[PDB]
Amino acid sequence: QVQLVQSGGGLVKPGGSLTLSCSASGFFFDNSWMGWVRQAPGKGLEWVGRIRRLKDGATGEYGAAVKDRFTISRDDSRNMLYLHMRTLKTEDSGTYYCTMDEGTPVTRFLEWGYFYYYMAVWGRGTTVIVSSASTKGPSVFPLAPSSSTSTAALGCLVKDYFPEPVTVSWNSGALTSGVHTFPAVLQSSGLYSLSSVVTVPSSYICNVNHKPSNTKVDKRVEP
Amino acid sequence: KKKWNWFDITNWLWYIRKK
Amino acid sequence: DIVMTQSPSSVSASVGDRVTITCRASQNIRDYLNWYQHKPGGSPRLLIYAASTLQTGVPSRFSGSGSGNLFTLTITNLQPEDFATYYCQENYNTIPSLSFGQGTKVDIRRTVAAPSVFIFPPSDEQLKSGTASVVCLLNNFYPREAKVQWKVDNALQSGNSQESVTEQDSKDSTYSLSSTLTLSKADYEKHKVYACEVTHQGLSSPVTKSFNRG
Repeated sequence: QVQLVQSGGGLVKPGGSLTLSCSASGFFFDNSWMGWVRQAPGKGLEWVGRIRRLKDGATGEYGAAVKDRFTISRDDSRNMLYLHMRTLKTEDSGTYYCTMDEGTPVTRFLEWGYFYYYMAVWGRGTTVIVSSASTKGPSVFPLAPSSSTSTAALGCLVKDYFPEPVTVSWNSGALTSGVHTFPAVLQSSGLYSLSSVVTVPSSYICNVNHKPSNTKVDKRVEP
Repeated sequence: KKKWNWFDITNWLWYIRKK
Repeated sequence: DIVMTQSPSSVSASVGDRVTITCRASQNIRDYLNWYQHKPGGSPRLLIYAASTLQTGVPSRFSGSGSGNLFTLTITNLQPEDFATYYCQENYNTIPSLSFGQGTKVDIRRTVAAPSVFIFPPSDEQLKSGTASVVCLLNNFYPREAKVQWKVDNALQSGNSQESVTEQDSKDSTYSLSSTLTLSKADYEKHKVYACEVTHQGLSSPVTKSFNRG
């Protein structure tokens, strides 16, 4: 079957440049139109652009939000698809998918020359975050139990870290029943923050791991 | 080496229709 | 050039039900419409093109209909693997826009469950850092609609909190929500009572949880 592996992306400050790559195998890459689609955090899909075959001129067409800033290119000899991103802005952050596109000719005579067009095969996606923030490990604060009772609830506040992700376990993975680790939120400071809570009977250590800064913190939550 | 796909059809139908 | 508006933005269903998603185009686009499926942490998947032509490998449960400016995706006999987000996409313009609809999320339906509410004062460790964060936890509720309001000495807070919600629980299908009020240490030490007020359909009346600083 068709296989698409993506690479590139990562962290870049606004105004910087970045190149995404997509290597294809399992189909006739040279005979395919390809493209890119992105999704910002908390938003829906947005088409970025497409590129035709080399015999079609290798013409790149782009969505309005990225036109004159992004360019697509292809290397048929290596089955590589590229997305060149320059003058990046914060609103360009998100997950970028490379797509193998396909068309179907319209047969109604009045529309001969037109085609249905769709993204037939999607890559796994590559993350792009446009931010000025530097690597920073998270501050881990306890959410102590208190008359947080019903069954009591405790947790830990993992605050002010960049970039994502953060991993959180309780009692070195022993405690998993009743655990809720919330998705991270981007604070107005440009740093991320999340909480991890757990409900336990009234009658405790959270293990925070932030690989980007290689930070390991173990916090006892004492009422 | 020769490449045929949907776009070759549509350009063929376009060429016919417009000429 | 073309705006696609999907409705509803969210819908709850049980296995075996018929769910219908509507897509409206800002102009007549004939049958140049695609439908996609997207699961969290997954890659989007093509279901339908040309408004009603099923992609190879797609179960016949999915069917697309409509033309002009009004389109529908119907899922008959909903299955567990069909809980996901769905997007329509126009492919009408010769100069492509390929606009997506905003998406429709299909959730699991279950009985109403009122939240259990908890509040956590700032830790002494954090206060020494010059900042204070108050956390209000809404645990294991359904449906997702809920209102959380913060009051500091009865003064309603506006624009200084952030909410985060989990995905529907795999075991009980509930949601959990955290609201984090962030204030300077000075503002925190200047006031006394901190309260979060929770309104939810499973609550006969709004619930208030609060603590006195110290």
